[PDB]
Amino acid sequence: MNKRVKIVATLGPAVEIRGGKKFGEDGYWGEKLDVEASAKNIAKLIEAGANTFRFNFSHGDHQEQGERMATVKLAEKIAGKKVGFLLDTKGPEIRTELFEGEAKEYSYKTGEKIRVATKQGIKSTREVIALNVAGALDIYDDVEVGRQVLVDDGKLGLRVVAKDDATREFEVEVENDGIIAKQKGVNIPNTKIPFPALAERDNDDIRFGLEQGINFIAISFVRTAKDVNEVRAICEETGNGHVQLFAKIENQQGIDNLDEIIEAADGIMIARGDMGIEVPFEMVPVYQKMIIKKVNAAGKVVITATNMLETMTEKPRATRSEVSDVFNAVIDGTDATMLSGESANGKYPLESVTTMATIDKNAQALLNEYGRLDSDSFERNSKTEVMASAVKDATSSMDIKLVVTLTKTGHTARLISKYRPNADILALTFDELTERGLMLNWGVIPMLTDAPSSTDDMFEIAERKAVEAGLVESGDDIVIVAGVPVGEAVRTNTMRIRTVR
Amino acid sequence: NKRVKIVATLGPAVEIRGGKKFGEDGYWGEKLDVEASAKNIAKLIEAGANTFRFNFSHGDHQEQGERMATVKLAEKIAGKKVGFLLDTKGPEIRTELFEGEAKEYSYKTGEKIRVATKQGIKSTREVIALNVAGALDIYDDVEVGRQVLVDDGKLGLRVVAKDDATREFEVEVENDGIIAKQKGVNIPNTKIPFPALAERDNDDIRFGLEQGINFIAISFVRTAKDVNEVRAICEETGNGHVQLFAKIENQQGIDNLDEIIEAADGIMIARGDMGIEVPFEMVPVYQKMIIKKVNAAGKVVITATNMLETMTEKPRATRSEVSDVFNAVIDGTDATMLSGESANGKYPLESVTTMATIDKNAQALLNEYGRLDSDSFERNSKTEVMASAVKDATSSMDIKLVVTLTKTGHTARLISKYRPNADILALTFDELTERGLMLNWGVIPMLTDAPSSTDDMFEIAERKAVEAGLVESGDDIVIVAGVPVGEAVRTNTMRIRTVR
Amino acid sequence: NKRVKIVATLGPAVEIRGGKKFGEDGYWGEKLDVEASAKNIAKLIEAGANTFRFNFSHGDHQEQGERMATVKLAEKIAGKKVGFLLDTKGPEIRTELFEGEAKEYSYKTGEKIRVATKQGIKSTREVIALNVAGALDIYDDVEVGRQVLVDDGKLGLRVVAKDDATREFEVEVENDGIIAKQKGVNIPNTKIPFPALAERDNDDIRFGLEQGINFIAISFVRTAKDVNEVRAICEETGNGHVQLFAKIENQQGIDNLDEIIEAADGIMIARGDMGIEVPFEMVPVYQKMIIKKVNAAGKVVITATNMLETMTEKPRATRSEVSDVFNAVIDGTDATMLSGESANGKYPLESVTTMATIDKNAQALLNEYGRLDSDSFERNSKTEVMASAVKDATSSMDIKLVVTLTKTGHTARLISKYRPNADILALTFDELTERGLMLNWGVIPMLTDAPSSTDDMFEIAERKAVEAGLVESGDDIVIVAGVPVGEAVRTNTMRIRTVR
Amino acid sequence: MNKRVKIVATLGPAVEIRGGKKFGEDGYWGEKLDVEASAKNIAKLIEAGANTFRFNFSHGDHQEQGERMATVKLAEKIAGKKVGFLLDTKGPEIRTELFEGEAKEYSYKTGEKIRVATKQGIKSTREVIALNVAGALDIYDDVEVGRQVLVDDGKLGLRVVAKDDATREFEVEVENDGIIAKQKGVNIPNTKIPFPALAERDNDDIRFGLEQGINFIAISFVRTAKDVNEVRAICEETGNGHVQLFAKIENQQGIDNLDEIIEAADGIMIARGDMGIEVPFEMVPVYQKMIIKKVNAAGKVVITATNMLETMTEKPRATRSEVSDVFNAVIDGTDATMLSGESANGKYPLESVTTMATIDKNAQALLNEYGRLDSDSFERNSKTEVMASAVKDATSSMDIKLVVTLTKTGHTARLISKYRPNADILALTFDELTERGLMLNWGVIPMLTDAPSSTDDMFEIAERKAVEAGLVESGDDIVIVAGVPVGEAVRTNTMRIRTVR
Repeated sequence: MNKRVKIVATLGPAVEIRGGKKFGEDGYWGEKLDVEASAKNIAKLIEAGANTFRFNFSHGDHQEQGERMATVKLAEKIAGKKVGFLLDTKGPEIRTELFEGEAKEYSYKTGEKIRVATKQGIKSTREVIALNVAGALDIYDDVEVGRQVLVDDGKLGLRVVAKDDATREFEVEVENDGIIAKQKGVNIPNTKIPFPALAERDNDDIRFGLEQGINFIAISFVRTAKDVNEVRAICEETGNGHVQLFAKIENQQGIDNLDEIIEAADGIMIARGDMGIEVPFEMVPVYQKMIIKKVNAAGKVVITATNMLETMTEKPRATRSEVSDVFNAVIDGTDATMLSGESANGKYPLESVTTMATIDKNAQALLNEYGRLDSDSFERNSKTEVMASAVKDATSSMDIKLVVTLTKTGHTARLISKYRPNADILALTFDELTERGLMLNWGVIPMLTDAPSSTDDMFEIAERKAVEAGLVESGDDIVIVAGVPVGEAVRTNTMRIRTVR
Repeated sequence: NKRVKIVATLGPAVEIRGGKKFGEDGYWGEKLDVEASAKNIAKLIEAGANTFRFNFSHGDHQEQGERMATVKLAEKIAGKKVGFLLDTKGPEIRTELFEGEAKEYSYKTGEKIRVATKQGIKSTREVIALNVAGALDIYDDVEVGRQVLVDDGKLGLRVVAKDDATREFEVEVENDGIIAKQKGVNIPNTKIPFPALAERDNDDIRFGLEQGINFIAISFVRTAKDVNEVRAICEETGNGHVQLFAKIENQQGIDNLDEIIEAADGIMIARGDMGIEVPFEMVPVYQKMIIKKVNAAGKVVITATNMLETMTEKPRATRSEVSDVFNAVIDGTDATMLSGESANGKYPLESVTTMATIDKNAQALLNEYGRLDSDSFERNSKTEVMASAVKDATSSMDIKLVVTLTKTGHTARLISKYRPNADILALTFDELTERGLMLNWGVIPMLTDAPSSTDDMFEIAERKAVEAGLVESGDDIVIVAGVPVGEAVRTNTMRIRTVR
Repeated sequence: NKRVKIVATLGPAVEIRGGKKFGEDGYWGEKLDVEASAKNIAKLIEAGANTFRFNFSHGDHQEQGERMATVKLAEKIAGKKVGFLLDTKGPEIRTELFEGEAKEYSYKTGEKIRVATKQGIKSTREVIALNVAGALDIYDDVEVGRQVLVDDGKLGLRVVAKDDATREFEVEVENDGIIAKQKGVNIPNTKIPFPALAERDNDDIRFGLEQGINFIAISFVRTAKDVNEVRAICEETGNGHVQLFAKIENQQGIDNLDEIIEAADGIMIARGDMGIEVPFEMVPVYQKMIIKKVNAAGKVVITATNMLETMTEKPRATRSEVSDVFNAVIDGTDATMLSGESANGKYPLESVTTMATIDKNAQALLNEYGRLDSDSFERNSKTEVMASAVKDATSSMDIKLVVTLTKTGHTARLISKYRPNADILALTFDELTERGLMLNWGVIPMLTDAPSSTDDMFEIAERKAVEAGLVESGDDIVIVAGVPVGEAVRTNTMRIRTVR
Repeated sequence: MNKRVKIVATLGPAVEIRGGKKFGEDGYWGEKLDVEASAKNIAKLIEAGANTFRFNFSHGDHQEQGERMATVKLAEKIAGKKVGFLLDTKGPEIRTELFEGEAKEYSYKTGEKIRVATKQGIKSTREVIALNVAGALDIYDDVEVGRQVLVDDGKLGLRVVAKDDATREFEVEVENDGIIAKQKGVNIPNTKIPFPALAERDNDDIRFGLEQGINFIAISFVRTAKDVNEVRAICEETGNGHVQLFAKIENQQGIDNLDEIIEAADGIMIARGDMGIEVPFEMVPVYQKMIIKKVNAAGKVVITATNMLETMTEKPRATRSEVSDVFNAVIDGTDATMLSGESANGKYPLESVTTMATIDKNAQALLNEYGRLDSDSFERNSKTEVMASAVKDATSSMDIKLVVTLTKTGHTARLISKYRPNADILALTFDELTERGLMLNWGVIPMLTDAPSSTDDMFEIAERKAVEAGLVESGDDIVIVAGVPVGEAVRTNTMRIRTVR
């Protein structure tokens, strides 16, 4: 059984050795990164089922990210397996300012009335809370009375009862008991704070990633198609047109514009943590299911992310709720599941990938019976779409061990993936950009091949590579799909059902 | 293109003797004109006849041999090949001659008369004698309460008692009617043990095989044995290519239909005799059931007899006849047949043209009203998966044509069975396979050189389709085959090709 | 129980005059023997005739009136009620008498002759004159290239030129044939401005309404206005219960089918005239399409003319005719019709019996082969939900009978439209609603006293069904109604009951 | 919007007042339970959506248990809504024995070799752990080499490496660093230890509960139909045949015998806690989905229980994973969701019930598009199936506000509930036992009424009670379904679609 659901693992210090020291050891940050020893740790994550590594530019500097990318390239060589490289942008942020007198935090009681300062370069007082806004942006004009200001992952709520134009301050009433600590995340739901579509930090981070060599960009806090289009303009301008963009839907404006965002993007990353703060908690499961169904309808890639196996950061076993949550992401029809802190900063990065691989493989067995996505609903206009449907019907009607597609661009692999056939998909391609770019599509095993000289040669190569890969053995039935004639840019128009010899 | 195939029975109706047309006096006086007759037969081929039926029920071997030769010339004039089908005489019961050379007698309802079972004797007014094929004694096979029907079921005699001394049936005339000499007799629901293959029929088949035929229609099939005995002769004479259609005409054949379909290559629904042998209201029931069951087995079904009966004497068919041909197509028939309308009628060409027009009109309603259902077939096999995919492709896109390169014709029969909304061009490498596909629904058989590889095979499919005028630049076709094309393998490859 | 209804046309074939039968000498001189004629008509009722058609194309009001009176006696003898349907004459064109009192002339293909439009002149071999209804001048309504068809479409005349000086058409004979005096004329694809309702049809309808009828079949309906003018007379005279069947006989009626179906209560598919007025191969196409659309509208369709035509002179139908009646049932027709077979033939009782047998046998195949599909209807209202539920019960379980108590017949018509796999007993409170349901598919109309509560309604439904002999102890029935049944409300209640 | 998914809340000190002392107050346990004060707290749980309370008879003497039941009866009057009374049996257990010398516990290192004794009535030593087995069974022949012995809710693993026939001891190896304390739960996965059906005290506990008036029994650790049949025999012999039995599926043998258990029982409680210990963690979601489908197919009640909102035991909000877990149990097709520690011993018992109610109501809105149960799948060849299917089709085809049934036994209500119509089900019954017995059926609102005199009266009562309950108003469409005549135990045979006046 091959794992059809792809795993995105976030890389961090958890797998990194410095001067023989492991993360958390005293003096760890005082040593140079040990590249070959760290690469051996990352190869184990590849072997356990990580299909793509996420480089989170929210933390660290470019030199750390570049070294990490170099460590993965060595790990691919050690493991003898390739992975996708995904860049995650920092995006806009609002943080709690510093407190006067060096005070770490203040505890507040419901009904207590305090103020929120929009002026930048000011410290916070227990009475008045100061906001560090990205770009030192003035948000006073963009928050309406009745809005909510939430502090530290939505734990504390301040209702905006009044605005004082005299000091550009928010007059709020505490809604629930809690603590306001310094440098804490702030979210103001259902606001349209005018952070620019593409900030200079995000521009630097994307151009750096593009130069290092990446296959995917996950764009943080996408609110409209423009946030996707500004990034696409950079990929096309720099001659990186192959790079695929995943919009991170984390707030109500993003949900409101989901159809236009899906059209612009190559996929969606569902960020459940931030989405849970920005929208009513009971709607997250609704938005997750709806987003997965719509992205699959568009033949695009969806990643379910954040809070998947979070307890495995500190514990070797996940909770029943966490196992259920990952399992149900697969049944919902996700292409990929993601690990953040569990793989980047946790005590059990290898166990976290292994656990997610085990849940994903188990869930894939129920996809035939309990799977939510339904291929019959699709509109098959293009001949290529018609062929993908026939492949799906073959895998439904007969015991098909593998679907083999010869694809110069990967387009046919993506169309077959979209139908969720009851078989693994071997995508034979001729360049590394296409190979790595298919690493997050459901069920796709990308592999490099030699070019066929004829249609008969192509059928022979398809069976030979499947056997050499260990995917099938004599008596197994496979479906082979290709554009004929084979040399040219002929779209996939041929299907053959073959018994492996 | 007409997807439903037409079988036309040949007879004197199209033959020119000297310079005289059928029905002119002294016609039988004149010698047969081969070239003039072939020109007329060619007109039937252009009109849409796909196979000619040689009825060994009438005429002799010399007569059958001369007509088969005339069709071969007609193929050349027309420039289109047709199938050759032999229809056997098979088992019959006829009324005997009357003593004193009387022609016939009339009877009234309620009269008590007798039917003799003794063979080689003459009838009398009071005692009708039967000429049973093989001079069988049928006295122990007919029970009291059975019915004896004379002259195409017109006059009924109810068996009320049996007389062991004379071995006679005591009968009651059920209706006013006439019993004439040499008229057909039917005893429905009886198992008269006619041999599986009689010597006369064995003889006729061996003669037709010698002349060269593609199909045999076996009259009055009652069990698989009847089909299997003819299969043995075809195999022994090196004629394994011949396809056998069992003619279902009576209750015993209907009761053993599953075993007969398994033994045969197809079924000819003989509505004339079936309407006598079973209740008249059951004929539409058996026609629909047989067409469905034959299509389920992937074999050929012919709907035959009285399709455009009135066109034997009149230039236009009845509303009922048009409805009957049309509904045969809707039921899912591979082929419709003409007997007297083409064999000895006043309008043989008009009958083929009328049948072709109704058949072509009916094929346009198959998508919405068609009674066959391709989704009903088992889909856990490579073959069923490919055919289903091909049918799905023709439904989802506007595919004009399905093309196959087939050594044996299996891919063509497989696609035909699924009844795609497209013509099927079957490119084959021998004349035996080519004429053998002439009665398969939607199949246009064509001869070509075997291809050297899968790419060559794809190129030949597109080239022949364009050459035949079946498709043009920018048209989409589906090419289906068992690769490799030289080997004999299950259909396993499909390609949707945009004709450039 | 026969689900498909039979319309039998009454005529002299069942009527005995002073002990004489139709055709014998001085038959028309004798007064009609009412009791002897009523006994003959009662046998047609017992054989399965559900409605009698009185064709006002032939005879006078006195002959029609005495015939309608005779049926009332036949209902008493049979112990069974029947519907009364009036068929209008409508617009006609007939060839005129010839000079020298010649009866007819024979013509050959390619001959050139003329057709006069002037009214009140005799024909010559060279110049055919017409009797157009109302003495309408049709010269401006017929374009060159149109066809003039004579005698049930047997002889075709192509209009090749128009002479403005004599207002004559120059025509070319298209086929060998005869023009006889007083023969029907059809000019396909023309819009001759016959009134929407001619005075003669107004007189015939008002006469029938006075006598007491349940249905009117309106001849040659071209637009909804033809239906609405008849509806106005029915409402004006207090005969708003009377249901109108539009006869679709020509291209204009087919072109306006959707508006005609909305105006009428049903459609009579007049295959005879339709086969002349449209291409012969399209008649089956229009027949299936019309049956589907009328069923979709929840209205009644009658398939008419030439169903068992040969039974006019012969005691058995052809295989094609049996197939034709059988497939009308499979297409989804509510009713089949007999014209000359029952009105003027030698075998009126046999024709009704043969049609009943075919119809009964065909209904057993509706589940597997029926073209109508109740799943196609939209299901967003209570009435559609209840009918779909009744149908599902008859599909899922072995339901013998659906029983409704209905003031207006709405629940019966709704269930009939869904074609359940069960007979429908419709218990109603008045003879007009009862007779008005006699052409709906599967409905057995019966009179009953209105119930005093829902519990009383349920016991009456079971008690009448058991006493009618429709179901027996342990059979399951479905009871459907608009509770409370005394009011005219939407079908809203269903019960599955095991009969005691 | 009426909550269709039912909530079972476990009773505990968290809502209980003792001598004016709230839980976690010094001298709390010394005080008597306060009936009136506690009833006011429990009433709030009822208003928030609790449909049944779960009682455990092991904590406190019967006098006190009687008091606790009296409080809930008082709370019903206060909230103005009736609730079901569920008793949870202790069931058979293995517990670690006392240690010699009063040692409370010992700690062990991975790879240590110790022993597990099978002899009964003896003390543990550090190197020889003794067991207290229900029924005083000898388990030596029931546990093969290679089996695992788990101590304290699966926290410490002991692998059986060998067996000693002279002492009848298991030689085991410590799998992970941990503690073995006295009186701790022991699990031996994939074994068929033939435990008695009930704990020694369960027979007395059940008999007391039946005297007090309970509607449901949840039978712990059911492995065969035999375990359900023993409890049924107690119910029938005391004249309490109305009591519904829920089998708790906690182990592999229970899953293997699921068909026979569902047949013997009135429902299944999926005990995810014990199941998580006894079967591989990744299979729990598989078994949860299969159990929900099979119980629904049998027209019986399923309860999904354990760790639904566990973090709300100590924190005011649930994790994203917990919200997802509760939501997906509804989509899977569960009749009810259950709270244990969250309502029994937690800091936020009321908030736990409100949060579960919010998630369940939100999830029921997605059942039409994403629900995994498939009513079309059911056999449709009987009158009862035909009628239920017609009601479901009516609610699918039309805007049906309510399905109303008048039922003597509750059969029509359980039949409609099984089909999961897109409407609430108002079940009018004639006795309190039938009314309380329907409290856990999906979407059923049980209500008391007088028997009708005729079919027309039954139709009038159905509409009038619905209007009175405030469930519908004039112009709303309702479906009325019943077995006429409703005075008898007849099969559902009548349906009417009625516009409310």
